[PDB]
Amino acid sequence: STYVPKPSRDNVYRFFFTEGVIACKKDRMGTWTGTLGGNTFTVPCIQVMQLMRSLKSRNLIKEQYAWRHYYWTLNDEGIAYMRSYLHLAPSAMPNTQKP
Amino acid sequence: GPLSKKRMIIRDGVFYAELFEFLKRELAEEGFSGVSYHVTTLRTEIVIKATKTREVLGVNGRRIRELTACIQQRFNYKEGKLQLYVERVEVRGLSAMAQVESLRFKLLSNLQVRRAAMGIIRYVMESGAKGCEVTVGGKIKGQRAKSMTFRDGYMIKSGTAHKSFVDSACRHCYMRAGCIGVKVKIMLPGDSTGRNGPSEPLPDVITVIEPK
Amino acid sequence: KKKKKRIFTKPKKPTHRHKLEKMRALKYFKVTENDDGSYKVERT
Amino acid sequence: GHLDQWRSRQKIGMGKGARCCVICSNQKALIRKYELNVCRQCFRENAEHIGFTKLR
Amino acid sequence: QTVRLTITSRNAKAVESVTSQLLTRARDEKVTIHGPVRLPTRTLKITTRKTPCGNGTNTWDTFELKIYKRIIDLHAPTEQVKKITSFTMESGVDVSITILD
RNA sequence: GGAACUUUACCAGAUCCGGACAGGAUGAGAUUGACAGAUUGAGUGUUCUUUCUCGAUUCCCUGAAUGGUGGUGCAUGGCCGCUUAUGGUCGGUGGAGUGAUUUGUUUGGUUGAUUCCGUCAACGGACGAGAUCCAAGCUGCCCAGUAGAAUUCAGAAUUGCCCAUAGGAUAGCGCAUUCGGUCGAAUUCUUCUCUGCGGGAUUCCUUUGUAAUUGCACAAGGUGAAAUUUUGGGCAACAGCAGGUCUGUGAUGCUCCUCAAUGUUCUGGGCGACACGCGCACUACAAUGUCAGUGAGAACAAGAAAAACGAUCGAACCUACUUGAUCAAAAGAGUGGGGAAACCCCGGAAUCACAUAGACCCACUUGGGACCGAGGAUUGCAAUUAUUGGUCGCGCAACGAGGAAUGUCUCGUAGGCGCAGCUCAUCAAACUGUGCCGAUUACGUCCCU
Ligand SMILES: [K+]
Ligand SMILES: [K+]
Ligand SMILES: [Mg+2]
Ligand SMILES: [Mg+2]
Ligand SMILES: [Mg+2]
Ligand SMILES: [Mg+2]
Ligand SMILES: [Mg+2]
Ligand SMILES: [Mg+2]
Ligand SMILES: [Mg+2]
Ligand SMILES: [Mg+2]
Ligand SMILES: [Mg+2]
Ligand SMILES: [Mg+2]
Ligand SMILES: [Mg+2]
Ligand SMILES: [Mg+2]
Ligand SMILES: [Mg+2]
Ligand SMILES: [Mg+2]
Ligand SMILES: [Mg+2]
Ligand SMILES: [Mg+2]
Ligand SMILES: [Mg+2]
Ligand SMILES: [Mg+2]
Ligand SMILES: [Mg+2]
Ligand SMILES: [Mg+2]
Ligand SMILES: [Mg+2]
Ligand SMILES: [Mg+2]
Ligand SMILES: [Mg+2]
Ligand SMILES: [Mg+2]
Ligand SMILES: [Mg+2]
Ligand code: NA
Ligand code: NA
Ligand SMILES: [Zn+2]
Repeated sequence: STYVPKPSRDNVYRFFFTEGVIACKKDRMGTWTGTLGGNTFTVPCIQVMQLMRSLKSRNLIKEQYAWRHYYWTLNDEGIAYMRSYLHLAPSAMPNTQKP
Repeated sequence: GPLSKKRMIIRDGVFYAELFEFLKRELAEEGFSGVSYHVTTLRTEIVIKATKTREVLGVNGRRIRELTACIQQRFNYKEGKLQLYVERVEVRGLSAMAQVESLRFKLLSNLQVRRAAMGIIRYVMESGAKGCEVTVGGKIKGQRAKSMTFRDGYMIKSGTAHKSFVDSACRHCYMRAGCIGVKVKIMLPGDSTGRNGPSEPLPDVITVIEPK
Repeated sequence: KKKKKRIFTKPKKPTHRHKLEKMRALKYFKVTENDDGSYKVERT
Repeated sequence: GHLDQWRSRQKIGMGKGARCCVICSNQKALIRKYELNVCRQCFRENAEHIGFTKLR
Repeated sequence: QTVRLTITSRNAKAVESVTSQLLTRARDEKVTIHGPVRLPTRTLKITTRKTPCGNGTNTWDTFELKIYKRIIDLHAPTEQVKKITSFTMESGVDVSITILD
């Protein structure tokens, strides 16, 4: 099912902002695991792909595919969107952007 | 428990093939020319060879850090166990990958096949290559597809020594009419150090030393 | 592979529509008027 | 419901329907030797990178 | 105690360079050396049809992968052995350390 | 491409949205999911009755998008096959033609070779051929507690008069042999095994040979592990074919379908269906045999797992031994080992051998084992259209050497013989390799193609 729960969406978005990229295998029957700092949270792979499709169609991320694996990277528009969606403090950066 | 030697060697080779494909697609715009890695007990030290080094790095290494994150999550590398380096190609005219990518960009910018191909050949021979061959195929003129080949200099084709003296690369160009294939073959000169050449001379060349 | 103009025998099954119960939670609690003047509530 | 019925057979994970190429995701002519799990067509284009060399 | 070093690689030149480097460094320590044994070379063989569509003469491509293995036995403490194998190894060479009994 | 489901593209039906996003209409109740009852092939909320649950993720319709083993290989990329196993191919400058074009690249001898020598309006070049590369034979250094050997101690075994039921032929005539469980120690060593770089062969040596009458070479023999591309492979030019593949890919243009779908799942069926024709195999028609015994004996190779699941390992994989066994096979169990020169393994393969004093005796017969019956076990979620082994029946199935035609092949080859890998949960009459036993014929020709 592609009915993504809101808490699952926020956890994926929070992981996406912290580490600027998300890598997920292309399999409908699968699970994606993200560290999100402390603890570990798992989201179905089909639901992760559904969330990234919306961002891709909104020109908020860059998508790369190779060997059954997705590679999504937030661009400047996505980083600004992620900051506003999560209400992150201004001048908060992903680990890639961070010094 | 521990993987056998045959399984470990296969696992390393499959990892390199996937890493090669990922970097080939991600750094197509830059002059990606190859990748090497050296796994130690502490880190992995992946090294990326490119001509347009500054763009693969990005602003304060933003793009290279994004590449590190992609490789880290894909292969489940722990924190601090993976490091990425980028080094410029010493001679970009002797790299078939750099030239076939340059040819691909020129063709995609609506440039004449004859002008684009001879530009690659002229540049490659100006870099010291003994020979260069460029092939372009597909629907160039109309509905019917032709293959055009432009060559200059030396080129060996048979035997196995041509796999160390000739650098070859092929790419797909997606134009409006369909797909176009471009190939670049470069005959490398013999560098004594063996850096950008196979060091040893041609297998069928005999040189008589001048008496002192 | 082409459309063969399938002729169905059974009627077309409709799609499920979630029936809306206007203020459903209003009837999950009963308001009992207290002697003081307020009301009391309990789960039903 | 339908969620339990969805992809039930594929969840068993038995037969050629459960295996696929690690590159092309295709389920035809899979090379399972040494746990390569690569299609025979994809193997030819990636043999040199994996380490296999064509001699004799 | 006896420490065994196992050297395995796909490249014959790299596996010989690392093995000789370990032998030279161990000789400088004046430790007892059990000469580098050349284990049998194992070849991985994959034979596939050349065509991607099954048309024409059934021609085949034989792909081979060779694995080279060497072992050296050291009569030295693990501290001495550790600093013997502490140089810049060639890429593609795997050195494993085990303690015999 | 050895399809039970899956795969799967086909057929009969049922779900799912995996129609992003944008613009509008609903909306804190947008919506999601459901027990029971019946709908149904479904102890499938698919839908309904009836209720709760979830909650701004979604539903509604408009454009759009997406996926497709949908079309078109006569729109294409890439790859492969074939023209084409042979010796072929093209510039520059110069010569010759009004020009296409030609010369070079021709002719004689030689070579598998446009390989060489000579000649020569050509001269200089570039590819292919050759070389290179990988295996196989001889050999050097290196090397072993994942390979072996020889000696020395102790420990056990045979031990001399022996003549088979009829008992031949076949080495022996300072110290007699034997025991990988005797899992006994010790010492020494690299003949055998392992291999990263080397060595070694080249027409090198010899003919009152051939030829030369320069040369390039050739034929016999010698040397030698190997005597002519050493052997076997890999690679392999330039021009092409409307050859094959859109059923390998997130390789692709255009085009088609797109919410009761040609997308995608799930259930069942089919891809296996038989008056018949054809290609390629397997098994045979028996005595140079079939059975029942016994002996000695290869090589290439394969082997177990997650960011899961359990308490850094342990369980998947392959095996030995034991047990079942106080009574068939196939099984089923227990224990141990192996990441693979370490366990399997001293790899007891099958052709083969046996003076086995074994059975059969020329017959569709103890040849052949198609077809079918009954019990039982095993793989799997599922075995009916027998999945596959094993047991006993069936053998009274054709077949007694195959018309016209026709394939492949020159030495460790053909043919015969098994083994491993590959497909693989289960299933090789297939393929890819491997070793074993090992010939007849030719050493030519251009008659056929
Ligand atoms: K031709
Ligand atoms: K003829
Ligand atoms: Mg050749
Ligand atoms: Mg089958
Ligand atoms: Mg089905
Ligand atoms: Mg089926
Ligand atoms: Mg429903
Ligand atoms: Mg389909
Ligand atoms: Mg064609
Ligand atoms: Mg084509
Ligand atoms: Mg001229
Ligand atoms: Mg001319
Ligand atoms: Mg000519
Ligand atoms: Mg001749
Ligand atoms: Mg000639
Ligand atoms: Mg061609
Ligand atoms: Mg055609
Ligand atoms: Mg198409
Ligand atoms: Mg395809
Ligand atoms: Mg299409
Ligand atoms: Mg449908
Ligand atoms: Mg079929
Ligand atoms: Mg036919
Ligand atoms: Mg016999
Ligand atoms: Mg008979
Ligand atoms: Mg013929
Ligand atoms: Mg087959
Ligand atoms: Na060929
Ligand atoms: Na029987
Ligand atoms: Zn593939």
